[PDB]
Amino acid sequence: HKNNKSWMESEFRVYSSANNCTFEYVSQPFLMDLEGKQGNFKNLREFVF
Amino acid sequence: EVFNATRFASVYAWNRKRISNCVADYSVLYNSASFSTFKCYGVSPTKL
Repeated sequence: HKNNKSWMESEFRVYSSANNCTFEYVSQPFLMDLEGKQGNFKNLREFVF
Repeated sequence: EVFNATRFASVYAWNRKRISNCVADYSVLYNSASFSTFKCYGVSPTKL
């Protein structure tokens, strides 16, 4: 975006529509990072579902 | 919100809000003096 001459929040190219939302939540505005850095991997994240 | 909302609907096009994942303290409703009508069917306020 030109407004900050950098990345910004942008349209959800994820879904067309979302009918009948049975559940919703937010909690944290959690801060996983975005910058185009080119060093080695410094952050390991692991999840189980 | 619902019991203080600034716009209630026209009855032919009634609003619905869905209540989920929360503590329903119905006491703030059932012993309010404000309501002209209050009654429940299949459930008593002494239990909900």
